[PDB]
Amino acid sequence: MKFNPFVTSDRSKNRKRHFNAPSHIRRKIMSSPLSKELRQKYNVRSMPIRKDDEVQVVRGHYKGQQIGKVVQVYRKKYVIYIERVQREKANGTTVHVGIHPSKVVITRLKLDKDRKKILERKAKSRQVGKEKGK
Amino acid sequence: APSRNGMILKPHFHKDWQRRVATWFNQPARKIRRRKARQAKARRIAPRPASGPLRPVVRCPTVRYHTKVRAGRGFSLEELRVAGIHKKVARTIGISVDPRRRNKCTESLQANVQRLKEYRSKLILFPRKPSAPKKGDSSAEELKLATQLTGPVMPIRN
Amino acid sequence: SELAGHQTSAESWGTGRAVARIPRVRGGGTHRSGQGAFGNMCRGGRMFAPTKTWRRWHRRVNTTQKRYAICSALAASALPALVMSKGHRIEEVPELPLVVEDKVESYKKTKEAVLLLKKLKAWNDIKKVYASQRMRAGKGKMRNRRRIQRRGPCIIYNEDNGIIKAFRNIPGITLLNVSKLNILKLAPGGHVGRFCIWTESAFRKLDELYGTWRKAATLKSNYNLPMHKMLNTDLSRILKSPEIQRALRAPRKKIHRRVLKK
RNA sequence: CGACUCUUAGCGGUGGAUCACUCGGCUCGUGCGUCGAUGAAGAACGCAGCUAGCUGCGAGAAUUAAUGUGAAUUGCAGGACACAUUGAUCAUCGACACUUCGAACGCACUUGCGGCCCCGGGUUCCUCCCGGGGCUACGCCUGUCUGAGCGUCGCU
RNA sequence: CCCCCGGAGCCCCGCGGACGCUACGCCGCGACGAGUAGGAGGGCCGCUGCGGUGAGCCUUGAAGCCUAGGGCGCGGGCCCGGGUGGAGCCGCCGCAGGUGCAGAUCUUGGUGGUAGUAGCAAAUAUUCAAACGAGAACUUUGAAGGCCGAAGUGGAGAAGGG
RNA sequence: GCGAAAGACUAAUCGAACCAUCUAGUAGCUGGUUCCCUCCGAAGUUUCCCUCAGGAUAGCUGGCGCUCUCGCACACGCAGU
RNA sequence: UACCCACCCGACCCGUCUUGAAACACGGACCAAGGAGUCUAACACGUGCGCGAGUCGGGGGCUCGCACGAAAGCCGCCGUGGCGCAAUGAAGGUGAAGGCCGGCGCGCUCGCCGGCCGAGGUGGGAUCCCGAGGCCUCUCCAGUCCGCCGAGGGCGCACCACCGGCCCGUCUCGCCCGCCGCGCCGGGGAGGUGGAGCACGAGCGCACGUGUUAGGACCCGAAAGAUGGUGAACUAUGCCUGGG
RNA sequence: CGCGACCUCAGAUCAGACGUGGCGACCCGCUGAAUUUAAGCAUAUUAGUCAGCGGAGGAGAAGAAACUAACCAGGAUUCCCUCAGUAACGGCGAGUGAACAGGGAAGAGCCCAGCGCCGAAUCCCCGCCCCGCGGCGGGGCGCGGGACAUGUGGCGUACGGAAGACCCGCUCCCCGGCGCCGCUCGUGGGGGGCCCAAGUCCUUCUGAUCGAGGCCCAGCCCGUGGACGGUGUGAGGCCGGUAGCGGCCCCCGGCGCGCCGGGCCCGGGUCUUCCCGGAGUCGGGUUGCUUGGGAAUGCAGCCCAAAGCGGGUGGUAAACUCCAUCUAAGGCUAAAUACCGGCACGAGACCGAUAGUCAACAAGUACCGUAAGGGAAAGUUGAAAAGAACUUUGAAGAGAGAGUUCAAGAGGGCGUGAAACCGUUAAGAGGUAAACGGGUGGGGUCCGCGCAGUCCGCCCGGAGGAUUCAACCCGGCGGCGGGUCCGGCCGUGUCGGCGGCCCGGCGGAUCUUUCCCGCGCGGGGGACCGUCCCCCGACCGGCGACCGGCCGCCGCCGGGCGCAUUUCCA
Ligand SMILES: [Mg+2]
Ligand SMILES: [Mg+2]
Ligand SMILES: [Mg+2]
Ligand SMILES: [Mg+2]
Ligand SMILES: [Mg+2]
Ligand SMILES: [Mg+2]
Ligand SMILES: [Mg+2]
Ligand SMILES: [Mg+2]
Ligand SMILES: [Mg+2]
Ligand SMILES: [Mg+2]
Ligand SMILES: [Mg+2]
Ligand SMILES: [Mg+2]
Ligand SMILES: [Mg+2]
Ligand SMILES: [Mg+2]
Ligand SMILES: [Mg+2]
Ligand SMILES: [Mg+2]
Ligand SMILES: [Mg+2]
Ligand SMILES: [Mg+2]
Ligand SMILES: [Mg+2]
Ligand SMILES: [Mg+2]
Ligand SMILES: [Mg+2]
Ligand SMILES: [Mg+2]
Ligand SMILES: [Mg+2]
Ligand SMILES: [Mg+2]
Ligand SMILES: [Mg+2]
Ligand SMILES: [Mg+2]
Ligand SMILES: [Mg+2]
Ligand SMILES: [Mg+2]
Ligand SMILES: [Mg+2]
Ligand SMILES: [Mg+2]
Ligand SMILES: [Mg+2]
Ligand SMILES: [Mg+2]
Ligand SMILES: [Mg+2]
Ligand SMILES: [Mg+2]
Ligand SMILES: [Mg+2]
Ligand SMILES: [Mg+2]
Ligand SMILES: [Mg+2]
Ligand SMILES: [Mg+2]
Ligand SMILES: [Mg+2]
Ligand SMILES: [Mg+2]
Ligand SMILES: [Mg+2]
Ligand SMILES: [Mg+2]
Ligand SMILES: [Mg+2]
Ligand SMILES: [Mg+2]
Repeated sequence: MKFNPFVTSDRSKNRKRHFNAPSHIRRKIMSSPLSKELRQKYNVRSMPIRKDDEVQVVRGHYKGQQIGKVVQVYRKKYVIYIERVQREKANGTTVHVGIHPSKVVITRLKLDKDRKKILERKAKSRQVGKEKGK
Repeated sequence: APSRNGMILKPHFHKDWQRRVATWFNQPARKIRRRKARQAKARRIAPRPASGPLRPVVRCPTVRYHTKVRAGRGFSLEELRVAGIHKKVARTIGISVDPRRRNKCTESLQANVQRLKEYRSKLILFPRKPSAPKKGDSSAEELKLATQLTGPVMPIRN
Repeated sequence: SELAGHQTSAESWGTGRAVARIPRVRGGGTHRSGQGAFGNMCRGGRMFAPTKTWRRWHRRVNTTQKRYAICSALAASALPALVMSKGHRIEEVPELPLVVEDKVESYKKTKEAVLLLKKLKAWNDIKKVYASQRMRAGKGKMRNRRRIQRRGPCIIYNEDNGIIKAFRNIPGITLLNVSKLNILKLAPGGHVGRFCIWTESAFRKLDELYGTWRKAATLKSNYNLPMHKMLNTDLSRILKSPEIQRALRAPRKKIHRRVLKK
């Protein structure tokens, strides 16, 4: 159960706080898990997806083991746009198809100044909770 | 149009009850709004009788009611010069001063004086400063208590 | 709302105009102009007797009524007949007024709790709850009341010393203090007899809570258990005592198909 | 079997019920209790690369600086940038800004008329004239200056 | 003697009891059952909401919908046969309703018959040829016949219109 | 208000406008009033009414009941007789 | 059983107001959807449950960020009060108790003093108890057990009818008084009558049905009335300024 | 024929302030109906309500008695319960219709004027410095202004106060800074940011799963987290989240020590001297509204208009007369208390797009009226536009193929897709309009079958064929029933223990202050009765409350029994 009044739990109110959330927040929402290799290496469960991050489809029509790189992110349609993830239209003009973060797994994070410090700070929070539970 | 045995009934709904109806779905949230005052006030005035100041034994008025007794408003004035308490001091010492009571009898005077005499004796005057002089009750009679009196100070039972 | 369909300014052009004598909306080059307003019968408009706020929503019971409602719920929390007959999956349970050590008030982790509910063979009620999880039939779905499930065993404890934390995530379990029992939760649906788990600490406190019988409650002001209307509740024993059987006219059970007249 | 018609059925529409959803209501609670001549509430007009509407904003006009945030933004373009960078975007907002009416304030509401101060050009105060900035609405309080009175006196 | 039913062998059986005994179940008798208004009772008659409960049902297809698909109740309705539909649904025990339509020149939206019906009648007026065009009585150009007929169907303005 | 005067006209409105609210105005008066089955089952009669289109009370009806009898070889009562 | 068709008999179109409707009365083209006895307060009776000369409920308190919670639990609260536990009188106020016995006062159907019993009786009164007598039982008698029948007799609730009684009001009448005090003081009798009275209790709380009102009030359904505002763009007048 | 004070009064675009509109639920003044009700009706009521109007704030008003009372008295306001739907009012009728006491929420008290005391002890505005400056303030210094003697400061205000005499005891608050130390309840104050478990494991459905079995305890993991939403179907585990004195970083809040600058000689108790109340006010007469106030409750206009052991009040006029109780004419104030407007949230037995607000969307929008004002309709493709490329017919609208799609019988007003209604295909009918009731008959579409429906079930006899038994004992296990209540444990009624009684409590206005503690009372202890526990002994219901042995019977398992038995099959 939730408890804290000063949080919602309302079929509608957080259905709403979806396709009205600003791009600020949608980052956090549009997060996908990391593959076991990284999840081991780094002590972080899931990350916000980013433009040039390498990704494996896990669910969907065209699930597979092919590591495609992300191309862009509709944070508006609120859905990502990957590499050989694509379909041929009537004219031959290939169009990519939408997939969530949530239905995808990160196989190689594209690292940075700003993204490293998150990976540190998430892994530091994880271990602080386990050291606090200890 | 009445039919065969009832009362008359002058129910008074010819005006406009409808507009000015108060329903009470505050009642329980109010209960709690209140709780938090009782609560907060006590934690704020930490060592001090939570209920409020000391208040006098007093007789109910009209003829039926005679035999009862109450917490009155405040102890009289005549009452204090007798107990040896200055009226403006009393107000700081958690002693409730009405200054508006005609004291008519020695019975209910001394009865009510004994409450002050009683109060003095079981009162720990917590001293102005920590390094303070006279009349404040000693660091033993000081350590022993942090005790708020829950419920009405020296409750008046008939 | 008090204003429901009642914000219109419609006169009613009554009689001489065919129409219908409703109050019909004024002027306009809209469509909503000569429609009808303030009829229960009409669009916009409003209902019978606007559901008002000062309906007597809540209700009332005598203390005594609702103390010996708890009695009757508790008394039938024994008697495996009634408890089972709520689908309370008590078959491998050792005994029915199921008392447990007072170590239990002090578990602080759901894994401990769960290991208790195995070792008292009481999974299979929670198990059962745990299968009965579905989407509610109706319109409640789109109102914060989508899922539903069974009730699981009630668990009772004189003092939260960490316990209520432990038995929380486990679906179906409700905790109740002994000092603060509740008829809604012991006897859900107004049916009798839920599976309960007294912890010794609590189980002692039941007679002191609300009485033995030739002794006061000594925790409620004045309260003693209800007397029975009759003691020997089984009558089948009664009906074949020799006292009774001796003093009875002999039967009449030829039966007696009616006679066709010739 | 001729055509029409009726009934029923087999299918085609028309209509938009029913059902199923639901970023909206409604009701009930809790917290706080938010205006203005430094110029409100209210209106007008304008503002996007492609924009009519809603919405957001105000000639710094689909915002301003800053701090988090931290890579998008996107209907299509176009872009900087160096994504080792206040560094895209969003939220916050605290830094600066506030077209025209309006209690609307120079006087009126035509959108015209002025007055009085300054600074450009003109002049070289020569006055306009052309340019620029500040004032100028009513009431009333404390104070100041200038007064009036065969009011009450004083000294002449 | 005149003996034991764990055995008389049983139409009587009292030693233990239906299949039948939802103890508001079932069974036999008799008797009786015109109805407006109204009452009353009975409704595993019907709608929507919740507490219980049904190891209910459900992407192996729900609600609705559709059915000259088998049935059941006296009947409210109910149950079964198929197709389509595409997401949720029901049974019992309770509780809760804004609760069941043929009517109110009832409300809203839609649709017929009428009906391919009334009708496209005020100012005498058109015709030819060519162009353009997929397509021309209806546009345009030419030619011809006509009208308004300077108190105009002529040429300019106001208010209004924008 | 306005009327050489006709109750003329006051923006399709005049024996006196239109707009919103009081506003669910009131109505002894029109109309309607939504699922089955079972049982019993009227009155249009009485007196008072500012009563005659309505009420008041008399009736008749249902429901709810109760006190008993005894059809359990072993009844008193009642009655459009 | 349903669809079409066929036949034979039957047969007026519903709703409604209505002494009487197929009406040469009114509503009603057809279909979908919406649609009219609701809530609250107050009574009243009926019923369900708790407790019972009590019983409650709030409003308050004590125990929550509620997830469930705006719940549940608990409180010399618990009774500060309502309702009931007693009425009657306009009001001052009075207030439900009688029987019997003995004794004393002349028992004067008047006054007082000691004891006994305590809600008086009659008739009906479900009815519980007693029961004379049957009525068997393989024989004659004897006899305990066991039931059935049972004339006749006793207690008799509830209720009904009656007769008695006591409180208050009022009347009548008539007696004796106590005496912190004086009787325009207080007090005591008898008979009658008025009382929504007592005469060994039934309420309280909470359900639900019905009903009756107050409530918009079953829905729909006026001509009006009031309060505030907008209009001379039409027309009526006046005026100002233009044109024919 | 001047100059000068003051008083009154002007003018200043003077120096500095400020007022005005809106919002308007709640809040305060006033004003103010009529529908309506009374079966009419005007009295009454609606109802001091709506409109009108005026006015405020985070709440508003009121408030420290000219009160209550009749007690053995209480003691500002407001609020809730209660009084109590009561006292009374009324063509005493419809209606109306309060209060006093008690309980409870909260609860705080105070200030003026005058009498006087005190070199105006005061106040305002300038100039120079010292600190302070995103609510303009302290500190100092200035013959820099000015009000104020028609009166500014302190004490003081009625509950007494002043002033004196001697009775007693003894000295810390305030404010401007300027630092610093303890982040100071949801369970680290407010706000923001940032952060913290566990499967996309097997297999299998499916277009896609989030579904179904399984997976080291309902499977694996997590579970202070299994709310919810997202995620091409129902997902604790994928993701956001959730839980969780979980973490960290800013900011903001508030409170604690130091330093400093300033301010302040502020007590307590006794005996005397005197000193006191707010005028065109109270009151009365009158009229007008109001309530319930009355032979006057409230408020008004006018008229008359006071006193000082007075005045008001002490609720049917009045005189006399006795008693109580306040003290007006000046003023402030938290708290509970109210909140259909605002911001910000949380929820629901709610409605679910002709409902729900007019408004799920370009909603107060389109449109109408000159204007006040009036004021709508309208949600849904799919999961993804993957939204028909291309050939072809067609001037073009439209088609046919094709293509996409799980599905286009989801095609841009697209989920579903009813009826009226209309579209055509098939069957059958058809002069008394159709339509209906009863009864059959023919035909169809379908539905049961039968390529015999001979329906099954016992038992038995016969003939074939096949396993191990049944009957019996013996070993074991498990029931059942019986009793000896045998032995023990259990509880009902009785008796005994007076044994718990103080090692058994709680109730009782029972009793003792012979007791103890604290101030006759309160608390505590000690005696008493009613209640509830131990010991053991006796009787009895010996009770579903067992548990042990003995028994009797049954069942299962394992042994024995090989076949005239006991099964299976045809
Ligand atoms: Mg208090
Ligand atoms: Mg509506
Ligand atoms: Mg449904
Ligand atoms: Mg529609
Ligand atoms: Mg619809
Ligand atoms: Mg002069
Ligand atoms: Mg019948
Ligand atoms: Mg409803
Ligand atoms: Mg309907
Ligand atoms: Mg002509
Ligand atoms: Mg022209
Ligand atoms: Mg005429
Ligand atoms: Mg009629
Ligand atoms: Mg006729
Ligand atoms: Mg008619
Ligand atoms: Mg009462
Ligand atoms: Mg009138
Ligand atoms: Mg204002
Ligand atoms: Mg009438
Ligand atoms: Mg009337
Ligand atoms: Mg009238
Ligand atoms: Mg009147
Ligand atoms: Mg009035
Ligand atoms: Mg009134
Ligand atoms: Mg108003
Ligand atoms: Mg008071
Ligand atoms: Mg989930
Ligand atoms: Mg989901
Ligand atoms: Mg997670
Ligand atoms: Mg006065
Ligand atoms: Mg009045
Ligand atoms: Mg005052
Ligand atoms: Mg004030
Ligand atoms: Mg105030
Ligand atoms: Mg719609
Ligand atoms: Mg709508
Ligand atoms: Mg649709
Ligand atoms: Mg639809
Ligand atoms: Mg489909
Ligand atoms: Mg579809
Ligand atoms: Mg869908
Ligand atoms: Mg469709
Ligand atoms: Mg057809
Ligand atoms: Mg044909």
